[PDB]
Amino acid sequence: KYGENSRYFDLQDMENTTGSWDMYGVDEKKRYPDNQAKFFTQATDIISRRESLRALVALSGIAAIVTYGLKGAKDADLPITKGPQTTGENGKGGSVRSRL
Amino acid sequence: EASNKSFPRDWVKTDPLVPVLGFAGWTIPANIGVSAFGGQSLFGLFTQSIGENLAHFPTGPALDDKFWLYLITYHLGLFLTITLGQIGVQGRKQGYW
Amino acid sequence: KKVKIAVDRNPVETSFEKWAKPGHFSRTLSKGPNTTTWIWNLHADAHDFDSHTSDLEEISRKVFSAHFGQLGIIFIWLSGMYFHGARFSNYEAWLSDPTHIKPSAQVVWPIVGQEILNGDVGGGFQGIQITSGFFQLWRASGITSELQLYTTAIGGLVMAAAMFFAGWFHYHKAAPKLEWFQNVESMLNHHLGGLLGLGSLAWAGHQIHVSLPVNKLLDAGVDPKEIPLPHDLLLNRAIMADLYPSFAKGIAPFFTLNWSEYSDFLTFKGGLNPVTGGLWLSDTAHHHVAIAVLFLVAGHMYRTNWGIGHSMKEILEAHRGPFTGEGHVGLYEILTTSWHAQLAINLALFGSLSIIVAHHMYAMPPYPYLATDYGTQLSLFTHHTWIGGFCIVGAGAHAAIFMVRDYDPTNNYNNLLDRVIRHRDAIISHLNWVCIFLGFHSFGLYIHNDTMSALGRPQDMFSDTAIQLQPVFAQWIQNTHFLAPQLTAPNALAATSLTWGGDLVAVGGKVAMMPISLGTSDFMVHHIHAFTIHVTVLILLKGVLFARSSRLIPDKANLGFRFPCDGPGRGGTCQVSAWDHVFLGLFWMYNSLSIVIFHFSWKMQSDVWGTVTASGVSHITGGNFAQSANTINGWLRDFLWAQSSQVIQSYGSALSAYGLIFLGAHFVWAFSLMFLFSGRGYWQELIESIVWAHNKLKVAPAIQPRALSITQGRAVGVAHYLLGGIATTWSFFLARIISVG
Amino acid sequence: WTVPTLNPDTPSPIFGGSTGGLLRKAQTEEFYVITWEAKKEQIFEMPTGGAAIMRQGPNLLKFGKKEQCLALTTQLRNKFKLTPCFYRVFPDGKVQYLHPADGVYPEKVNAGRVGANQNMRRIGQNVNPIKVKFSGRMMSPAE
Amino acid sequence: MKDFTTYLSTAPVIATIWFTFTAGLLIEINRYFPDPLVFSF
Amino acid sequence: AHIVKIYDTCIGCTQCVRACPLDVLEMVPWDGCKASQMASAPRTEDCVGCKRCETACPTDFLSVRVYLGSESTRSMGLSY
Amino acid sequence: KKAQVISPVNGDPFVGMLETPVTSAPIVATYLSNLPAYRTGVAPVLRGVEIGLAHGFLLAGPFIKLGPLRNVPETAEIAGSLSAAGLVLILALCLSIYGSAQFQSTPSIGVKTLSGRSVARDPLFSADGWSEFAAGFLVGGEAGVAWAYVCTQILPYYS
Ligand code: CLA
Ligand code: CLA
Ligand code: CLA
Ligand code: CLA
Ligand code: CLA
Ligand code: CLA
Ligand SMILES: CC1=C(C/C=C(\C)CCC[C@H](C)CCC[C@H](C)CCCC(C)C)C(=O)c2ccccc2C1=O
Ligand code: SF4
Ligand code: SF4
Repeated sequence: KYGENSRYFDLQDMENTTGSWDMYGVDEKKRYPDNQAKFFTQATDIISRRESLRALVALSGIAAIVTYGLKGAKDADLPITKGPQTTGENGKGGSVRSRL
Repeated sequence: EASNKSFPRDWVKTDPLVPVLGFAGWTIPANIGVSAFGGQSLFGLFTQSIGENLAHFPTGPALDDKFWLYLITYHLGLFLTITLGQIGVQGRKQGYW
Repeated sequence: KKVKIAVDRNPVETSFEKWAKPGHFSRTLSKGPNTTTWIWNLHADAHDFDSHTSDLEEISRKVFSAHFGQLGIIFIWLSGMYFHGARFSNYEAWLSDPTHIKPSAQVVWPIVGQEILNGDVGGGFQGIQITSGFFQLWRASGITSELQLYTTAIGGLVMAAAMFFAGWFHYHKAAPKLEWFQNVESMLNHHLGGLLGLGSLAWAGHQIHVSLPVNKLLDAGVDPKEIPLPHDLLLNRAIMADLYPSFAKGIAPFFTLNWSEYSDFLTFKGGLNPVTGGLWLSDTAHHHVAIAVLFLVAGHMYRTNWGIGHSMKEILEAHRGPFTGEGHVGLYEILTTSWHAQLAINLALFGSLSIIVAHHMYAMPPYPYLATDYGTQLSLFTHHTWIGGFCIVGAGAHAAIFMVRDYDPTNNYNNLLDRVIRHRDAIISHLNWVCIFLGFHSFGLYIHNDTMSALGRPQDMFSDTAIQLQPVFAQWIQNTHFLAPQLTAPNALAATSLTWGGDLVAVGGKVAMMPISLGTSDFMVHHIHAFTIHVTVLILLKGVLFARSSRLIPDKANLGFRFPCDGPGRGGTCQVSAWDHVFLGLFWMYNSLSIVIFHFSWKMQSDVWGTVTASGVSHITGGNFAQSANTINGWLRDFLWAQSSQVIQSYGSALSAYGLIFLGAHFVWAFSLMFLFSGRGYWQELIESIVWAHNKLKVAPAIQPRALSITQGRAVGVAHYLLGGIATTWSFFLARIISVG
Repeated sequence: WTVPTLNPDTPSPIFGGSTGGLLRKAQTEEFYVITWEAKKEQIFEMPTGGAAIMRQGPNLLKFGKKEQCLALTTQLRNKFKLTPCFYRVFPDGKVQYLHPADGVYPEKVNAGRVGANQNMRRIGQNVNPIKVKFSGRMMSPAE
Repeated sequence: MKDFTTYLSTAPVIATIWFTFTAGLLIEINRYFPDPLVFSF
Repeated sequence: AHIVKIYDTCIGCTQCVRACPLDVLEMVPWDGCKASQMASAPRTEDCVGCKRCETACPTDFLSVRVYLGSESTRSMGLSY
Repeated sequence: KKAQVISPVNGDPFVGMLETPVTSAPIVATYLSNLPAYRTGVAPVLRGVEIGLAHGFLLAGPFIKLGPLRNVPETAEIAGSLSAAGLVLILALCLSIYGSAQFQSTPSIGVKTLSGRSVARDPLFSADGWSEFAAGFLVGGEAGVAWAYVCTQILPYYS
């Protein structure tokens, strides 16, 4: 067969030959509480598809970034929202010619 | 390697005498008074450093504490003793000489 | 008996017959040239002795005599430096005033206006201010006269002629057999007892009898003309017993083991001499006595002809683990069979040693008035750092050459080398990941600081003020070595260096050495150092482990060590060879050590070097390294643009040649890019369109003009790149530090 | 001569394990198997890395690339003077014989193998690329 | 010494000799006629 | 797959086949330029494009000619 | 000189993984097998929820203690939690497009488990399985970021 006498190639066992192994994967079904599994299977039902999750991402992200520009960058008190709060570098156009 | 077809689970040959004897062979000699310590010992000063640093428990030791020196030397010798003890035990048990 | 002299009488006849026939050493080039590539191959294969023949005996003889020639050349160079310090120097003037007079030992002839290079160095002299530190070395030897330099030069020329006679002898007249070279036990026993043990013992004797009294009197203000000559300190014991009363006891305290009586000239002072700014010569004398004893007992370790001792084969063969298979078996055969395996290890450790030297010569300046010659100190760090990096790259090279040529898989079955080649993918993958991790977390820190300070957010930088990454481990080690004489080295009067902390030693107003603080900038640059080192290691080690085979090319060993590519196939296989990995490791060695020496220069000019005139240490750049070197714009502005003011304004002054070699080095570096960016096939067609014009005018040569090889193009490019970059840095460094330091 | 069937009962050389072996290409696309009958136990050089000990008699060895198999083929043919023959194995179990596709090695004639991809003109008698323009795909004048 | 003089006839030795001679000639010209910018004499 | 074409200047020296690391080329008898052998490229699906073959061809320029074409796993030397 | 530790993977010296203590020590293999990534029998949505909770709770810390608003007292945790929410959303989009890209071929080769018993293929490595895995990842990541904010709000020794 495969595992004995150093016969490392068998046509009837191509998984052991090629190396298609699960080094750490176990197939046990008893992990999570069924109340918790029900909760988190139901909480993801509306997004368990590709296009629907991409729709949620698009909606939530467009909304988050738009409201970031509208209120969030102000609530974060970003300097770009406050403005210069001074005259600025207006009159110092150059060391020689102090342009506006 | 015609042998070793399963990666044995006892890859380290554990004899519980080894850690005990390494702790004993390093720490008991680590409690011998030398005049460089002022009549005290490395391990005694180490336990004293841990006692002083346990007083202000949340904050950690300083940089000029002299606790780190004792810790690092004690653990250097300790890890070397335990390592060589495991090596010697599994060299006497196995071949290698 | 086993270990003995074994030579052949008159193996090779001494004649110029093979001088008239170039390419004689190979079977391919001895037929003569037809293309110009022959002219390059004649030089590339000149010292490739292991391809001229297969027998290790003839290769070994060639190597031995070649080493003799290198030694003779080194002796010529040493004698030349001593001679230039004897005839063309201000040494006797510098000894009287070493804090004011600039060390110079190269006079320029006044031919085309280069008499401007004969600068006003001091002592009524006009020449080029040297930075090799020979004056400090000679003062530390106790020279005090140009005649002694003259006779040392003549002795060096005698010894050079002796070395060349020795090479001729040991090749042509009496050349040793292979079983003589293969006595590595004897070679190590002798190179440890007699070469490094007896050499250090003899140098200790000189340091006891010549350097210590002469320098003790030099430090006591005595004029070098009225100091007793060394032979007078040998014969007249009264002078020495006046200087050190333990010389009144003779050599009895040694044979009675009352060694503490010798505590006048064998000390453990530590720190620096306050009057010279260098290490105590009594400390160095005791040092060399000690390591001489140590090496002389280390040279009695291996077994040669009397059963006592060790067999290196037995140490190696009995060192094996459960993780490592058979262990070091077959390595004795590897290293007693391959010259390249030896050369790899030797170059690696020799270059790491040269960098050890660079780091240990500035923190512990061994020579009087070395630390206060900031040019000599900077040059001596930079030079040995560069030599070390080059040697390390060559170590990777010759490891690869071993793996290609001298590797035999029959000798190496499940030994350590086989087990490395078997999991080279793990090795190189983890090395790649750490190189990426370090590149990010070491350079993106600099980019983060650039972005923050450019955006006007200095509170978000990685600095000693905003987000501190303090190097707490190195700081703890500094404090552990500063407090060492109090607890962990009670017989030391001071620490080894003042860089650990404490008081500064300032000599002549200039700071010889002072504590070195480390902060966030030092953290970042040290991690940059480790990053670049790890990438160079990645390249060279990947060239070593994949020198025989890879998942791309499984037959790379048959292709060779030095080949350009297998083809454009497999998507493209250029620079798959183990030679091209060295070619790239050269670039990364340059990139690493440029930053190393930049870190050195800036840290020294900002936080160590300076003057104390009033109450206060005024450094050269004012300590900007702490706050300015968080950014790449910092190294631009305050190092590469600020410290370039001395090299680009050097025109019309004594340092103008430094500016010239600045510009010319910028030329050569960029010229390298003609060879690195391009490829042979363009130049061959350009060359043949030129050969058409030569044929038309009947001036086409018989030796057909070819473009350089691909490998040769890469070699020329890396050579010009390294030369130009290193010489640009050399000019910049020296022009800066001769002026401001 | 007839096409040999791959024997899976053939043992493998004594190898202690490497990291240069098979990847997911073996499980997904293809891999290769080289066989040879040895007269003795000789430590040869694996193209993946490291040295293995061939067994006295028949050997068998897996590789993820045909170039690996032919590298070992030339190594066993030139340094050991053997006559190996390798295949191409697909993950579904299909075996395809590859190297001595007619029985004899390709540098030797076999008196009956057909000449393929032979242009019966000189290399300078190829047409200009303007004549093979707009032939569908981008096509060399050698066609 | 026919072979020795053949060696001195090689390309690099002849180039060294010839360029040493040329450079020395130009150097001695520039010593005895310092700073020759134009053809005035 | 790359395109390997072999022209009638082949003198049949077998060097292109001995150099080929992928067993793409073979020597066919007399059904080519002349008698006394000839080369051929029947297994170009395995050609990577290394041009060892035309590196070893001794004729004027190269009787064997590799024209780099579309790439694949077999034509990119991938073990993955 | 016996008792060699390093072995080839599953005894096969030609596959190239070299079973090693870091790879296949009992405790290490036990820990890696117990991770929700390698629970090939449980639904991928729940393993995604668990993985996402972990990753959304850990990656709030950096944005909190090192973000641009790290120094304003109360705005820091809010800002870092919103940043971690955005990053979790980005990662969920990444997972969705990865499920679109990868799972189209259904490779026919089987899977064993280093002991011979031919286990089934993980339903996670299917288009629907990865869709529900990314759904669980989004839900669990946003919940974990929210709870990281909560733990900054309620934990006693939160400095
Ligand atoms: C390619 C551009 C270029 C040009 C046009 C020049 C031109 C000149 N340079 Mg500049 N120079 C250049 C590049 C150039 N240089 C470079 C790249 C460098 C850096 C290395 C320099 C560095 C440099 C310096 C440092 C100096 C010059 C000098 C000179 C002058 C030399 C005049 C001389 O030697 O009289 C020679 C006059 C002759 C008549 C000799 C002609 C040659 C032969 C011998 C004539 C044949 C006669 C006879 C038949 C021979 C007998 C045969 C024999 C075998 C017996 C001249 C203005 C010098 C100067 O003062 O400049 C103003 C000077 O000091 N140059
Ligand atoms: C004058 C005396 C003499 C003579 C006639 C010979 C004759 C011979 N030797 Mg021997 N040899 C001699 C001295 C001599 N040797 C010495 C002193 C050494 C010790 C270094 C050797 C070491 C030696 C070895 C190891 C080998 C020979 C070989 C040979 C043969 C050819 C060498 C050749 O091609 O020379 C022409 C070569 C040169 C002129 C090169 C000289 C290189 C010198 C030493 C260093 C110069 C470096 C220079 C400073 C760099 C400047 C850089 C520049 C850019 C400015 C021939 C039988 C070879 C042999 O037998 O192979 C069959 C061989 O392998 N010789
Ligand atoms: C006490 C004995 C002794 C000493 C001092 C040395 C010293 C040396 N050996 Mg070693 N060697 C020895 C024993 C010794 N060897 C034995 C027993 C063997 C046989 C196994 C070898 C085999 C050996 C090889 C194979 C090679 C050396 C090399 C070297 C030189 C390395 C260059 C260096 O470090 O620069 C330091 C330079 C000096 C200290 C300069 C002074 C050199 C003095 C004059 C010679 C040393 C004494 C000499 C060995 C005894 C013979 C004297 C002579 C008059 C007969 C160095 C001079 C290498 C070398 O450079 O080749 C030339 C080299 O390739 N040796
Ligand atoms: C290799 C290292 C070295 C050397 C060469 C010397 C050499 C010397 N030391 Mg120093 N010394 C050294 C290391 C060295 N020392 C170290 C490391 C220490 C620290 C422990 C000292 C500490 C020290 C002290 C404290 C003193 C010396 C003294 C001396 C001198 C007396 C030698 C003596 O009595 O020994 C005896 C040696 C011999 C008997 C050997 C003599 C061999 C002769 C030359 C044989 C040759 C004859 C020949 C075969 C035939 C003749 C040829 C021809 C005329 C026909 C001598 C100059 C003393 C001195 O004079 O102070 C200045 C002294 O007081 N030394
Ligand atoms: C102890 C030191 C040492 C020794 C003995 C050797 C010995 C050898 N090396 Mg190794 N090597 C070393 C250090 C050393 N190397 C270092 C430091 C590096 C990194 C640069 C390398 C990198 C290296 C590579 C990459 C290769 C070798 C090769 C070789 C072999 C032939 C070298 C040859 O023929 O060149 C003859 C000499 C030359 C061609 C001259 C080189 C010209 C230099 C670059 C000019 C620039 C130098 C100059 C100082 C700058 C000023 C220029 C000025 C003139 C204008 C030989 C066994 C080759 C080999 O074995 O492959 C088969 C090979 O491919 N070496
Ligand atoms: C400035 C020029 C430059 C740069 C940036 C790099 C960068 C790199 N080289 Mg290359 N290299 C260069 C010049 C350069 N090289 C030259 C001139 C040579 C000589 C031939 C080489 C030769 C060479 C070799 C031989 C090797 C490398 C390797 C590496 C990598 C190691 C560092 C790393 O991964 O850190 C992480 C990346 C960086 C530090 C690059 C800067 C990125 C910063 C941090 C910002 C990131 C931006 C961020 C993602 C935002 C994106 C914005 C969005 C709009 C896209 C990296 C990709 C090694 C490698 O690939 O193995 C690890 C390797 O083996 N290089
Ligand atoms: C410029 C260049 C060339 C062309 C360089 C030519 C071929 C040679 C350069 C000069 C040679 C050395 C001629 C110099 C003169 C001769 C030494 C003969 C002396 C004659 C008198 C000048 C004394 C390449 O062949 C090449 C190949 C691969 C990668 C990059 C490049 C590349 O960048
Ligand atoms: S390119 Fe390489 S693989 Fe293709 S036919 Fe030519 S030699 Fe063979
Ligand atoms: S190498 Fe060239 S000439 Fe020789 S057989 Fe091949 S194609 Fe023909």
